Amino acid sequence: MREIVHLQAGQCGNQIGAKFWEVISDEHGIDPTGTYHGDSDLQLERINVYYNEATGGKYVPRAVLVDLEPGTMDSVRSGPFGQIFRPDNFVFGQSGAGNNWAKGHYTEGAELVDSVLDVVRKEAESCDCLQGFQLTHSLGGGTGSGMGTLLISKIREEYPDRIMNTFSVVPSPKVSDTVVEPYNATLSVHQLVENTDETYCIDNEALYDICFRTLKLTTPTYGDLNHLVSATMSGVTTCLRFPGQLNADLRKLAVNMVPFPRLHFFMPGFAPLTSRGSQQYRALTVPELTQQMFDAKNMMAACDPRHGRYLTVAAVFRGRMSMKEVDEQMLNVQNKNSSYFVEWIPNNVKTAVCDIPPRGLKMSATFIGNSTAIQELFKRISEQFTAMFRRKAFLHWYTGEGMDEMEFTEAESNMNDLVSEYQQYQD
Amino acid sequence: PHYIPGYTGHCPLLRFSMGQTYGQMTGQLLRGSPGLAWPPAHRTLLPPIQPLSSSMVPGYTGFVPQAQFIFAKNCSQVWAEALN
Amino acid sequence: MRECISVHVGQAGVQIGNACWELYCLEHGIQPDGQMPSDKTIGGGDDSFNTFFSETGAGKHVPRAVFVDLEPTVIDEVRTGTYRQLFHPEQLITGKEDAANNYARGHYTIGKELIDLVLDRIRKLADQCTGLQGFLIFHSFGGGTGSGFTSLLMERLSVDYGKKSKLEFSIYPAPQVSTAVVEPYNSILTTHTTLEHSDCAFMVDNEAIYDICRRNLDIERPTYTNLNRLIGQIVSSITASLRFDGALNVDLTEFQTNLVPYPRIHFPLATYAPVISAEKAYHEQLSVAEITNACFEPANQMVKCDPRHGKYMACCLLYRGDVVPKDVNAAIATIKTKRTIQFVDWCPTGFKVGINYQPPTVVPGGDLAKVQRAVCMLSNTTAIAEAWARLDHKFDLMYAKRAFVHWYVGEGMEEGEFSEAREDMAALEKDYEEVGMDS
Amino acid sequence: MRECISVHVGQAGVQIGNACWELYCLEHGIQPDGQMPSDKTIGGGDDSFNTFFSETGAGKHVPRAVFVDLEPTVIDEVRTGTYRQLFHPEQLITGKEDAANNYARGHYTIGKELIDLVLDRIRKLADQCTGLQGFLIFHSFGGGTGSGFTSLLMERLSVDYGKKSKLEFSIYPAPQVSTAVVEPYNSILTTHTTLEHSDCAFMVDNEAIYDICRRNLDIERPTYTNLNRLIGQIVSSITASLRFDGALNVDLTEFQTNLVPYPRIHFPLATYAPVISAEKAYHEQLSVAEITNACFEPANQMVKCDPRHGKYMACCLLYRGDVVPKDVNAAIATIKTKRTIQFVDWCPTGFKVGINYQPPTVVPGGDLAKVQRAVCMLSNTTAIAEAWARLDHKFDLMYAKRAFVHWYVGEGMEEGEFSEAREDMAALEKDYEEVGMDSV
Amino acid sequence: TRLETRTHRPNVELCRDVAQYRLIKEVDEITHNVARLKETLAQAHVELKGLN
Amino acid sequence: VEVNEPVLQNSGLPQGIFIRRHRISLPPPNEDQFYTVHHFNVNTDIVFYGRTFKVYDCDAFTKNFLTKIGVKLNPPGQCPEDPYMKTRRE
Ligand SMILES: Nc1nc2c(ncn2[C@@H]2O[C@H](COP(=O)(O)OP(=O)(O)OP(=O)(O)O)[C@@H](O)[C@H]2O)c(=O)[nH]1
Ligand SMILES: Nc1nc2c(ncn2[C@@H]2O[C@H](COP(=O)(O)OP(=O)(O)OP(=O)(O)O)[C@@H](O)[C@H]2O)c(=O)[nH]1
Ligand SMILES: Nc1nc2c(ncn2[C@@H]2O[C@H](COP(=O)(O)OP(=O)(O)O)[C@@H](O)[C@H]2O)c(=O)[nH]1
Ligand SMILES: [Mg+2]
Ligand SMILES: [Mg+2]
Repeated sequence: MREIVHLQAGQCGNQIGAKFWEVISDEHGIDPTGTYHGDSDLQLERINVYYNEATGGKYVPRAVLVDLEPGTMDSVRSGPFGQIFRPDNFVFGQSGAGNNWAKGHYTEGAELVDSVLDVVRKEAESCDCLQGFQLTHSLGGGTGSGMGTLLISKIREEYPDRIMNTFSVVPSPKVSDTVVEPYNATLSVHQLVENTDETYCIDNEALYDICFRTLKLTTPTYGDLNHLVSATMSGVTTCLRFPGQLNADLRKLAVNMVPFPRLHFFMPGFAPLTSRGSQQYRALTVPELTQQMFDAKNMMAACDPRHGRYLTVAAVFRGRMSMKEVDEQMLNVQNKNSSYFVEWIPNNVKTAVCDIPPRGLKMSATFIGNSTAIQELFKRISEQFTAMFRRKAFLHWYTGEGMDEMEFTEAESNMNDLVSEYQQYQD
Repeated sequence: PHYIPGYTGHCPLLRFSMGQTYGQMTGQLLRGSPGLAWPPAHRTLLPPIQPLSSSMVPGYTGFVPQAQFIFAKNCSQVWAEALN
Repeated sequence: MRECISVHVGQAGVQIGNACWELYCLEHGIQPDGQMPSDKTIGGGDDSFNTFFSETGAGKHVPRAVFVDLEPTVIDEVRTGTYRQLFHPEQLITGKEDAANNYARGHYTIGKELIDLVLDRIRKLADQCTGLQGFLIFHSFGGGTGSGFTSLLMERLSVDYGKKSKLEFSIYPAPQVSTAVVEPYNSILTTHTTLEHSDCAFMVDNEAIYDICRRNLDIERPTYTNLNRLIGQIVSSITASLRFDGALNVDLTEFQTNLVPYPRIHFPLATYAPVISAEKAYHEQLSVAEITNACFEPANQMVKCDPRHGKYMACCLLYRGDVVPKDVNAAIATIKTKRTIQFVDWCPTGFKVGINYQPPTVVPGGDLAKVQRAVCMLSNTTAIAEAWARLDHKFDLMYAKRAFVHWYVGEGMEEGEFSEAREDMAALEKDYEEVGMDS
Repeated sequence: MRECISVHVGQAGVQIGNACWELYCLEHGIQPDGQMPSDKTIGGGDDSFNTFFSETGAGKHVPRAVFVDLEPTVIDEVRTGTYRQLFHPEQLITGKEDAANNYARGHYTIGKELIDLVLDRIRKLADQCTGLQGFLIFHSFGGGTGSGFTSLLMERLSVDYGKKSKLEFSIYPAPQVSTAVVEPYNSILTTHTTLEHSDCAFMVDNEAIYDICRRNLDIERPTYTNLNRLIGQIVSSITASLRFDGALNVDLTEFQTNLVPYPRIHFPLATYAPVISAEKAYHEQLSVAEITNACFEPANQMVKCDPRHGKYMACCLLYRGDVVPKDVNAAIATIKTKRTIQFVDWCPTGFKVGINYQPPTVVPGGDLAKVQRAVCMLSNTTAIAEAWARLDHKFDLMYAKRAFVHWYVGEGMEEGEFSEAREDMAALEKDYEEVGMDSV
Repeated sequence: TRLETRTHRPNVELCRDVAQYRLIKEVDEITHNVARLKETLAQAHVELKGLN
Repeated sequence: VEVNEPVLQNSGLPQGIFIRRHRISLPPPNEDQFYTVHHFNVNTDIVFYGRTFKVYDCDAFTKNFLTKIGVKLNPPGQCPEDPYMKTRRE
């Protein structure tokens, strides 16, 4: 009864978002036509946290699927689990965002955000007592970034006591899949430093780094990368759907991690990621997952955690394990590695243990680090972008759509302000 | 086989039926539900029931097979589950 | 006559409370569904159940309990457990959303959507009883469900219920091994409002139980089931002079006159002497003078403060089983001759002894043995000064740069309440120094 | 009452304790799972066992002994053999990493990690005494916890336990035949410590038992467990007056009054007299005259020293069996008439006798026979000084070049404590010189 | 089965005799004849291969 | 006798040569002697080093050679499809 409705924004958000319903419905015995064919009652006893219910023994997800072009939504119904979404919630338009943040924020998505805020609030008034919202998008384009930023400011000003999530595969230096990629990103953190409860930042550069080095996956398509993300969107909503010897909901990890009200960019990584060759030679135990949460190789975001200082660490486990051995191994790390951990916070790890594991795995774990290594993902975009605003490299495709030159120096100052609040608390 | 009236959670097809107590209607759903496939391996409504291994001393320091994945038990109990 | 209610608050309070009540149905003849079977020769007197049970008609016994929390996911497996039919359904009162490790979201925001309803159930339990010996409170000093809603409950019980005995049970947050990051933030706003409404107040930290479960019991890798099985045996010993007749018995209202020197010092320490394993304690005997030594051992204490560098103010033992008053007074003569144990100068009497005939009841599925005799202790020592003064630093590392304060401040409290509750914790730091200085 | 707690230290200390706790269990009626049989009675009843054993409520006898080692794989056969149900688990104290034939790796570095545990378990064995006679120590002068932690054991037992009797039996390094090269740095530096802490101290050489076997019990090729079964026949016979009633008793305290003239000389010798085999046992009549004659004899002595190079200071005969107090005295008066068996001038009495009824127990699998009577001796001769000088040479051979000295100096240890200990072994050779010179 | 249940005889009666030795002889005789049949069959197969 | 594995694409296993070229001895009943031509046939299981491989087909040259030697081959069996690779392909 702490239900959360889901939003999927853009081509990046829909492919990430449609995988999350392919894995959660597999966690709850639900066939591709939506009905129940499960095996336990623990599947069905909190299925009403991401679902409505319809007559006849069928459940529909509480997801609204948003776009500006109608091409991507044909691809989601043509997917294997596309039948389960209610057709009233597919909300989209006629023309495209142009890979412009500005043309998807000011011009085009404004005629469509009235329509989204009618099918969003139909979900939010049918709830028992609503808990949160979700959003999946990328910080490098028009539909993911631009209108997906506008929708957040309208959810927040009407529901400012709920909890809010955001997912982001933020742009990278070494890979580059848009030439206006820093103009989209640097402007769009303006409403993620001020106007969100949470935001996870993931990097497509280090998605490839896990897939070649840890999993030995020879050619990873975008199917396997989105599988690697969807086991961490699952991992935060585990104590909300399943029992535990210790519990950690959404609100608990909101309070404990975030120290100061504008430092909420996190660094996820699933623990028992392992390859098919070394699955048979490897032992799962609670020390052994802690060895693999914490190393700089399995971080999904492409920053090196041993270049800054950890502030707080979460670890949302999954399985029947001993509560000494969970708490033994966090005393282990802070006293072994003690330079990398912050000095004025004495117990730096929040822990939690669930009961029902991911399917097939006897044990699993997750990790949500908050480090001062995140400034090299903000400062590195800053010189990536300020090379271009010196000569006004692309501005006539944004300035001509309704905005002026002061709104980048307003949002470069704020981008530098976030970097300045890490070298404060890091040293 | 019913849930007691203060129970919070999901039961199938409560929201359409009417005019009955929670325990009576929950008994009616768990008895008759032909449309939905009720699962066989269900772990909630428990039945009420009342509330070598000795060839080595409790201080033995050596390797015992399969006995680092067992927990919450004594030395003799973990060795009993590892062997037998 | 002699009824007493027990409320369990928090997820830690409920999960301890499942362990205490599988102890108390097996203590007596009662089956899990509440029915007492006929003619099966149990060890009580006649009304040995009555201090923790009502009596409805056709051989059905209902507990004197109420389980409360703000989150519904942890009482719903009590509404479907083996013990689902044992409780009346209108006791297990659950909220809608959780405080999630705030006082200020439990004591100030969402506790008032529920405190009106438990204090109507507290009437209908205490309206039935003849005369209350005293409530029992079960909680933990971690979060805000088990520590913030607890604090408003005792502001409302100390006014409405006079001066009946209110024996809380706590879990002090273990200093080294811990779960939350804001554990010291919760546990110093607590001592300001539980210096005034708990007539007795116990402490057990989770880290010390982990050592005993490694050494004496030989459970390498314990979980939270084993730890709550031994808290129940300690509560079962403080209540065994209510229901079973004794050779020398002490009740609830006689600890308070005897443990507590001054009205601000009511934090005892609890030990259980033959916490020991069945495959190993076949070999050693358990004489009365042998298990009196294991109470005073530094390693066996249940809060990680060494009693060797603190001087005792009193002790309060409780012997069950096959014990005679000769062998008790012989052992107390031995302890007072050792130079390691220091008693305080103005306490020449020293001790306080209870003797019973009812042995401690073994629980199947548990981890201890079937011993003939056992001992609890309720020490009151000077050594508690170092368990405040090493959680009063972890508070002051974090509050000097105002980390995490911006969450509590928005939900109904100000910047002075963190300050008002910090000299109120270094005021009590001085009483344990000024009292134990010799004459 | 009359209780004595034995502490066994080192692999040689544990492997001796096993052989002499199979003797004690068979000496009384005790089965290898603690509990006596109920259908039969092997030993006739009393509370004989209550000076080695101890009883719980349900009738189970658990010994008051603690085995220690700094290496975890000699205790792990005690924990799995036939006598694993007999010992309570925390008496079998074990270490983590070895002592590596150093002292400074068992006296200063690694011995500090296991002196906390053994001094809380032995206060729980001396709590349940009423009157403790005195400890027993079993070790060897070769190793690193058998002779390095044993020194730190006794330096604290002389502090918290006052002056309860710390009797030690020991194995002295044989000098020709010795397994380790590192040995004289061990057996100098441990004699310097057990001078001021031990109350009695018996030496037995491993080489000197090898030819007691192969001549008397005609066993060519003896193993260490043929060799340990003779030591239990000594340890039991000096304590068989505590348990088993006798015509003339002697406790542990009446040895030290009657064998040790001066406070450094507490080094007896040993001899078990009818050390005979069962193919030669029932043809000989082992009369008391011919098992007291065969006990002064320089072949049969158990240390590699000869009594014909010094002079006796005191004896301590321990008869056991079918012995009469008269025929004891008729054979003491024969030994004194000799001009070769030399007794010291300032001891005209000479002897201390003890007569006990219970005959010595035959062990299944053992080598000796069930004999009808048997004799011990704890002679205190002047001729121990020759075994001080053979150790003094082999120490001083190495130390004038500093061989193997970097292994001890580098472990928390002063480099001049090898020369404290050689003047404690050069003063002690003159003391045996000056209690042998005659008064004129 | 004959040797297996002849070995359960009570004390003293358990004696070596002609029956015991003849039983020990005939079990080895049977194993030897079985091995000879195994050789003949295993070489008949290779001559069948030659005919194919 | 050599044993090889052809490299399949997205399988994470270390793939390639499995047993190096050497004469392989028999299972421990009659341990001393090595493999010869006669032990090899189709639709049978062959044990190398604790691993029992299953044979399901041959080559045309192998069919001609074995039929030349004189063994009549069994009917060819079939290889069950790998579930992980089937799931990943579909
Ligand atoms: N002894 C014992 N301690 C527990 C148990 N479960 C949790 N704890 C301790 O409880 C502390 C956390 O405080 P909680 O009482 O669980 O907080 P809460 O009352 O549940 O608050 P909410 O989670 O918001 O409902 C941690 O330090 C744990 O060590 C238990 O079953 N037994
Ligand atoms: N008499 C006798 N001597 C033994 C026996 N076993 C070993 N020794 C002697 O023991 C000496 C060596 O010391 P250790 O047996 O290793 O004693 P330790 O305490 O384990 O020494 P470390 O290995 O350094 O720990 C040598 O002199 C051996 O002759 C035995 O069973 N009987
Ligand atoms: N994780 C993931 N990222 C993608 C995928 N396709 C594209 N991207 C990333 O998304 C960025 C493109 O921006 P996008 O949000 O898709 O533009 P828009 O959706 O048209 O508004 C590129 O930088 C890609 O790195 C995908 O299938 N999965
Ligand atoms: Mg909780
Ligand atoms: Mg050794």
